[PDB]
Amino acid sequence: DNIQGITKPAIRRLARRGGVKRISGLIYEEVRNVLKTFLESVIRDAVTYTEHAKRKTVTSLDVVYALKRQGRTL
Amino acid sequence: ISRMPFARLVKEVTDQFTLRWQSMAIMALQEASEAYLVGLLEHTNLLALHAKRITIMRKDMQLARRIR
Amino acid sequence: VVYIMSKENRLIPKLSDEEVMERHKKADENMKRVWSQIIQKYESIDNQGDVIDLQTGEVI
Repeated sequence: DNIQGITKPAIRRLARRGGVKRISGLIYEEVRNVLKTFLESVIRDAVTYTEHAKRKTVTSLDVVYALKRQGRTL
Repeated sequence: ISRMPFARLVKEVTDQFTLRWQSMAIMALQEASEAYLVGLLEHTNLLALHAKRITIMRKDMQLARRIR
Repeated sequence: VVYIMSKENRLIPKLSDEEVMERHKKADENMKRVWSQIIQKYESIDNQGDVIDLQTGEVI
């Protein structure tokens, strides 16, 4: 819903694992924003791969091929 | 990250491009989403550090973003 | 290894422009390594349906 893929406590866990000690509260929305952007990009690639194969279920190999693409730019 | 809201998001996002998801497929996405985010948070943290802050701001994240 | 006060009065390491950049670089080497590890885990035939003969070590 309004939680947009990741809870506030989970965002804080991710930041701590990133070495962060304090965040402005605006970081929550920004992290949710980034998450959505990243998934749209990755999922668009995974989806076309699934459909080009003529399947109805997205496989871990669909996601993997999609990740290799993201991996080479990033 | 918790599995259930992530999954709900994966589905909202797959829907704007139209499908079912294999469970390892969601897990791999989640593991990858987490690495990506943590990596961005490290860069954001370094920009704050260079500005002599330990508090990360929207502007820091926005810059680490623009350096795609 | 020197430390100074942040704008919020907490102690932070005083890094040169270059050391800061080297930290960004290490962040990146690191996230590259993690990413390829994620790819290798899910890509492996061993967690696609797999059976292995222990005599040969080869996938059956």
